Amino acid sequence: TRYAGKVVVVTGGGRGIGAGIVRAFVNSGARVVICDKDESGGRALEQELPGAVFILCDVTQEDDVKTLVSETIRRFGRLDCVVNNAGHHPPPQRPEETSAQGFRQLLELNLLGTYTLTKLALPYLRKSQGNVINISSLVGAIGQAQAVPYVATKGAVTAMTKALALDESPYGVRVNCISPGNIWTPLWEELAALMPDPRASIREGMLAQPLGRMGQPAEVGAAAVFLASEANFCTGIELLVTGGAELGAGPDI
Amino acid sequence: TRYAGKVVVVTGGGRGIGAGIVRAFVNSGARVVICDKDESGGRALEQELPGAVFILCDVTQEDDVKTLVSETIRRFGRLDCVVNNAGHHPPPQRPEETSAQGFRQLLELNLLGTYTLTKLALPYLRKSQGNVINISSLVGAIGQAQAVPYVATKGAVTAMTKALALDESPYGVRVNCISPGNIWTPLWEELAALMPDPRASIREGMLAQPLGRMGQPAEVGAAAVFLASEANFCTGIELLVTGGAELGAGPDI
Amino acid sequence: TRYAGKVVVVTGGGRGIGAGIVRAFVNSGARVVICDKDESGGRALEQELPGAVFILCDVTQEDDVKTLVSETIRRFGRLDCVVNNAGHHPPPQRPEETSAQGFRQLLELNLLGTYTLTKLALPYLRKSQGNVINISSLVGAIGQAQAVPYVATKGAVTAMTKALALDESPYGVRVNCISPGNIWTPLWEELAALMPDPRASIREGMLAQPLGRMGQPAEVGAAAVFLASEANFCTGIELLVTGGAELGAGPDI
Amino acid sequence: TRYAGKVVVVTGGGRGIGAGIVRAFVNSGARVVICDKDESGGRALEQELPGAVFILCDVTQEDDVKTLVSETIRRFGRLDCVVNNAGHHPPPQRPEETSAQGFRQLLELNLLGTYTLTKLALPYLRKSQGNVINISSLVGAIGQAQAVPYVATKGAVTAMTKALALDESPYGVRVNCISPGNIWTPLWEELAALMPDPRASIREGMLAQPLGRMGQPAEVGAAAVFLASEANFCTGIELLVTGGAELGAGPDI
Ligand SMILES: NC(=O)c1ccc[n+]([C@@H]2O[C@H](COP(=O)([O-])OP(=O)(O)OC[C@H]3O[C@@H](n4cnc5c(N)ncnc54)[C@H](O)[C@@H]3O)[C@@H](O)[C@H]2O)c1
Ligand SMILES: NC(=O)c1ccc[n+]([C@@H]2O[C@H](COP(=O)([O-])OP(=O)(O)OC[C@H]3O[C@@H](n4cnc5c(N)ncnc54)[C@H](O)[C@@H]3O)[C@@H](O)[C@H]2O)c1
Ligand SMILES: NC(=O)c1ccc[n+]([C@@H]2O[C@H](COP(=O)([O-])OP(=O)(O)OC[C@H]3O[C@@H](n4cnc5c(N)ncnc54)[C@H](O)[C@@H]3O)[C@@H](O)[C@H]2O)c1
Ligand SMILES: NC(=O)c1ccc[n+]([C@@H]2O[C@H](COP(=O)([O-])OP(=O)(O)OC[C@H]3O[C@@H](n4cnc5c(N)ncnc54)[C@H](O)[C@@H]3O)[C@@H](O)[C@H]2O)c1
Ligand SMILES: O=C(c1ccc(F)c(O)c1)c1cccc(-c2ccc(O)c(O)c2)n1
Ligand SMILES: O=C(c1ccc(F)c(O)c1)c1cccc(-c2ccc(O)c(O)c2)n1
Ligand SMILES: O=C(c1ccc(F)c(O)c1)c1cccc(-c2ccc(O)c(O)c2)n1
Ligand SMILES: O=C(c1ccc(F)c(O)c1)c1cccc(-c2ccc(O)c(O)c2)n1
Ligand SMILES: OC[C@H]1O[C@@H](O)[C@H](O)[C@@H](O)[C@@H]1O
Ligand SMILES: OC[C@H]1O[C@@H](O)[C@H](O)[C@@H](O)[C@@H]1O
Ligand SMILES: OC[C@H]1O[C@@H](O)[C@H](O)[C@@H](O)[C@@H]1O
Ligand SMILES: OC[C@H]1O[C@@H](O)[C@H](O)[C@@H](O)[C@@H]1O
Ligand code: NA
Ligand code: NA
Ligand code: NA
Ligand code: NA
Repeated sequence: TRYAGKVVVVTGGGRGIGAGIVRAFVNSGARVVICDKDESGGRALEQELPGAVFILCDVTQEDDVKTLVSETIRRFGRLDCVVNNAGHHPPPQRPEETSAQGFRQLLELNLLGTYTLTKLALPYLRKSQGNVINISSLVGAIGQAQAVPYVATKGAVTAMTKALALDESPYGVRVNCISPGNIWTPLWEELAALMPDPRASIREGMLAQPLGRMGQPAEVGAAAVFLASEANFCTGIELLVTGGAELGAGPDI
Repeated sequence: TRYAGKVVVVTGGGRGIGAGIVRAFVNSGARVVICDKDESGGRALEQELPGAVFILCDVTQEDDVKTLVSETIRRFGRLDCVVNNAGHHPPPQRPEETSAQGFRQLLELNLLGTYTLTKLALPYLRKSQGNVINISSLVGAIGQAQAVPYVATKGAVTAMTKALALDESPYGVRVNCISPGNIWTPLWEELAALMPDPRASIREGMLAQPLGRMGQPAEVGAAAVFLASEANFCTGIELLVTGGAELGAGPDI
Repeated sequence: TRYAGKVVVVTGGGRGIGAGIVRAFVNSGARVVICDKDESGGRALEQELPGAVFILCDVTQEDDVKTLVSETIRRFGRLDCVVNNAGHHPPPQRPEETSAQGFRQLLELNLLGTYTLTKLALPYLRKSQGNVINISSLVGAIGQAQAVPYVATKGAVTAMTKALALDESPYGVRVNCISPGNIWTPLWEELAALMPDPRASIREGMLAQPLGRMGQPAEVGAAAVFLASEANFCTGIELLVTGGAELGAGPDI
Repeated sequence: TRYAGKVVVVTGGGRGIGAGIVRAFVNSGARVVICDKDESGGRALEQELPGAVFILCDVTQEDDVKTLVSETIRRFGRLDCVVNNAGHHPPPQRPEETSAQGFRQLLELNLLGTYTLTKLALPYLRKSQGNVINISSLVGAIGQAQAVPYVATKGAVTAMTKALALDESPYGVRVNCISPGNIWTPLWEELAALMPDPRASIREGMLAQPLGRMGQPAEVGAAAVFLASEANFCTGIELLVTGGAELGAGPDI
């Protein structure tokens, strides 16, 4: 009942972290709108969870997002929280192998899709004194190898979170982000499968955290529910869900 | 029921943030041991709250702390979480008005008291896969005027949190901190009363946050319960509960 | 003579911070290529400074940048340092007054222009064990009011700096950034002139720093020369040139 | 000539980073007072370097420090910069192997010695519009294994730097710190020699940096000269000289 009576939109909610966030909000008593560009996972989740429904929506298509918001309001009569989780990590790429056009396309998804839904949702969030949760990444803060475009997009999301927190503070709308580290999701599994040694890349991913394992979608979900339902004096924070990866370490010429 | 069956020690739990933390843990289903050097607030809280008991203990006195731990185990049979909240902010002091001996004394409370309880509690926390929550401060990260010793002690607590998180990660014990900004507590009220213009110092404290108010003990308490009960992939984090104070801003010769 | 015999490209070098950086490198003994989209300032600077020459180049036009690099190599035979300074701050804009297309255009300049020159320069920087200096902003780290797109672009630049530092470390090329705070430049003067009270906006800008004044282009320039010529164990750093603005601060319901 | 006519005190200047800082300041045209508790290195350095002299002084002994300052003024007539470099890293120690009394003693050196010299020097630094440079550590920010007391002391130094920067900004005295990562010094060599596999511990230390080597005292020295002589808009910064160690990384149950 921590978030009973509230209405939440989760983008990219059909699998992975997004689905974990959907589940956590349903378990907290909220009604959830699952947005995803793919039907498969989200439609099954809508059948599985009373309290969750699925709306097909590509966050890079402004008219899809306009309809996402208007359908949420039409069906449920309020909007309390948007979780901007949709995003992608390309395969590892050397800097000289990247392109400006590929960088633009990744910005469209990871940055501008978050921007667009937030903009369209804010009038309703102001009415409900709701909140925005962006899913950024630890690597925006510390960097990552073979990922210049991805890292740049997440540095942008974290910074944008802080700017919007300032702008929306007078209107009572909090804006926060979660920066996960390695979370075991279908994206992680897919990228590992491309590696020459998949099992070795997964073991290395597990051992990059002092806790010795990767995180779970449910753990990101719990952080999101905390930010939405109980963090009333938190705005513009970056909540790290990383297992300690940023900590510690891992002749002079 | 989020922390049902668990046993929590809160130092400086008799008033202010500590009492808010006590209340939040009792509301989560835990049994709480209130430690304080003063009897007045903590004894009343023990009468008020089923599930909370009071133990007189000055965290700067190693034998008091040894007894705190041994009595917790004797009475409740386990220990799951220590919240190191006891601490003090001296009145504003110009750097030249400070002394090495005053700095040592503040270190004893704000830093070494946290160190001592954590050390004595860790064997029991390892058995329960429990966790440590230190109450640091935003000003350890960003500085504060007229507070060199206090700021130094909180920079130490935040850093110590990260070091111990690394050391205890193989044993399954998470170590995190909360960095509050301005929280309205009896300490805040006491320090304001010393100012030449108390009401103006309070209004200025409220307006230092984009959210336009100070925080509440209950809000720090909710963050603590999250860290203890649901943040299983978080270790060595600094969770900001500051209302946005670190954000934003507030001819060349 | 700290950077004698070296060749440096400074984008947006015709006025403001960029011109200060140009001057600092010429004073260190380097030859400098001033890149700017406008002729006026850069052409005068080329006449003023022996050791500096001007090349017209819009960093958002890939073919301009290709020619910038090839002409630098043709005329001077090596490339040791690129300073990605070209960028813009739009007038203050409420979030609901921004557009996705305006955000894309600002990304093109502030982010992708930096990306494009760096990419085209890196083969030559590897040959010379040279280095990249990106001019980001403090507000990427702490946020700024009425500047969602700008803040996002600078969060991206800072993060990209760290990612590329990782990727180029095996090749001996350091990648760092400078995050200035308020620096008195023609852009600052132009934006202030649009405010209803220009003198009050300037005074407020001066007082946002503990040092009580805005910074100078020459001070950013000195930081750049340090990063290029003497910071041989620094890569992926964010060097703050802000006058202390990020420090300090400036009933519970 | 970057710091010609200026007078600098370097604590722990007899070997290691401190000696590198001494050399860098002498090469910049300054007169340097080498403070150390041991005679051997500092006395030889005084004979080696015109412009440097040695004063025996244990920074934990207030009367030694009072004499250090008064002798500097008596002999050279001004004081422009104090570099608080004296400090120690104990051998790796598990948290349960530490003691409160050992922690107090390390605080005395690493924290209170810095505090004491700064306090005694500030009246003279105000007259000269001089500056303070504290040598902290990267591990204050990110943690380190088997080093709870050391990490805490350096978190304190970094935070204290920011607090004092705020307090001294109205008086025109800048206060900054340098956070080195692994620098090859006699302390590093001594600690490695205690390890079961010294050569393997050194190789591991080298590889903890993306740059693939440890840093040199001269590189910390160059950063110090920059902070003293050319960073006139920098106060309260933490200048990282770490080779990139804080960057990057190095199934869900
Ligand atoms: N997995 C990790 O380790 C990790 C770590 C840090 C941050 N993140 C971030 O978490 C988020 C989720 O990552 P994940 O690992 O769960 O990925 P995932 O690929 O497993 O799931 C992403 C989901 O988003 C959907 N999606 C993608 N593009 C979309 C679009 N245009 N419109 C709508 N939906 C779209 C996908 O269809 C999918 O269901 C991303 O923002 C990612 O950058 C992930
Ligand atoms: N109030 C704020 O704005 C604020 C902001 C950031 C951090 N903090 C931190 O939060 C903590 C609590 O602050 P508060 O404002 O609630 O203070 P408070 O003075 O209102 O309450 C502190 C409590 O700790 C107890 N205590 C003090 N010394 C003790 C000792 N030696 N042993 C045991 N108990 C002892 C006191 O008796 C009191 O009940 C402190 O660590 C403080 O540094 C406070
Ligand atoms: N002034 C500040 O307070 C401040 C603070 C932090 C960061 N910055 C950053 O410093 C940089 C310089 O800012 P400034 O205040 O000197 O600005 P400015 O407007 O005074 O100077 C910018 C220069 O860049 C040139 N430029 C713009 N677009 C270009 C393009 N497409 N190609 C080539 N040149 C182009 C302009 O013609 C001009 O000469 C920017 O990246 C800005 O974001 C400025
Ligand atoms: N070496 C590294 O990798 C490293 C990394 C980060 C930070 N640091 C910091 O840099 C500083 C220097 O470290 P180092 O590796 O050069 O050490 P070092 O042991 O090689 O040299 C330290 C010097 O300080 C002197 N000293 C020690 N205690 C003193 C006292 N009480 N009074 C006066 N002088 C005293 C010693 O006699 C010695 O000459 C320390 O503050 C250390 O914490 C070192
Ligand atoms: O999506 C991934 C990811 C991993 C960590 C993150 F913090 C994040 O935001 C995203 C992921 C999954 C599997 C492998 C990789 C990866 C592996 C090697 C790389 O060089 C790389 O850039 C990414 N990234
Ligand atoms: O205890 C206080 C406090 C305030 C903010 C904090 F983040 C914190 O950790 C502690 C407090 C309460 C009331 C006034 C003050 C205060 C006012 C002016 C000062 O110059 C100062 O250093 C502290 N501090
Ligand atoms: O270009 C500016 C700037 C200012 C500070 C920065 F750190 C930065 O990167 C850029 C600037 C200059 C003059 C006024 C402003 C400004 C004033 C009010 C605002 O609301 C705003 O977003 C920006 N910015
Ligand atoms: O003094 C050392 C040091 C190393 C890195 C630092 F950033 C620092 O401030 C100090 C040092 C030198 C040699 C070995 C070690 C060391 C090795 C293993 C450890 O577990 C440990 O805590 C320290 N530290
Ligand atoms: O595919 C990797 C993992 O993805 C997660 O989102 C699912 O919850 C897990 O069942 C699965 O093992
Ligand atoms: O004294 C200031 C405040 O302290 C808090 O700890 C109490 O919960 C409030 O009732 C009180 O107003
Ligand atoms: O226009 C503001 C300032 O811009 C700087 O770049 C110039 O160096 C100054 O002469 C001028 O006052
Ligand atoms: O002992 C390790 C290193 O210490 C440094 O301070 C010296 O400059 C080097 O000559 C020596 O190799
Ligand atoms: Na459903
Ligand atoms: Na009770
Ligand atoms: Na010229
Ligand atoms: Na000499």
